[PDB]
Amino acid sequence: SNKKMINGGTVNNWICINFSRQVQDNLARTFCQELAQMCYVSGMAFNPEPVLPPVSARPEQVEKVLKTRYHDATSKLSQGKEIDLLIVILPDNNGSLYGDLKRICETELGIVSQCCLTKHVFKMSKQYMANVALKINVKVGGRNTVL
Ligand SMILES: Nc1ncnc2c1ncn2[C@@H]1O[C@H](COP(=O)(O)O)[C@@H](O)[C@H]1O
Repeated sequence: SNKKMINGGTVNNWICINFSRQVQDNLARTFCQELAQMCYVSGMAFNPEPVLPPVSARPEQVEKVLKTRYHDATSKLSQGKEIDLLIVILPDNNGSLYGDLKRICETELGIVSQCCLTKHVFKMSKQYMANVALKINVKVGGRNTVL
């Protein structure tokens, strides 16, 4: 048996930020749509549409992009509702970007984040998507089986 979801969590509001210059807006959109679909059919409640469309940014502006997009997306929500997930597309080799991203999301924004490498965005295999869905589920409070 492969791992599966026991309890699916809920992602009603999410956004995507892209840091890869190899990824156009539409590919970020398509990738997120496939991931959202996998999360759903695996047992999550998962909004097929993001709060805002994907934005592309330079790694050098990680702090400003995250804080700005967080603000803009949150302000679009019904009062008191919050962003459940940030999906980040990252270059395969990204140096300090991953750690900067995680520090900002964990300790300043308080937002769950899921990083996805460019190599997987181009491939977009079902097995990858299923694995990432499992990771997202745990992060938002769901529960998965053990092997
Ligand atoms: N510096 C890094 N440390 C760990 N994982 C990384 C790093 N840069 C990119 N990744 C990718 O981050 C993915 C998981 O992201 P996340 O669950 O949000 O921690 C893995 O598939 C890694 O290949």
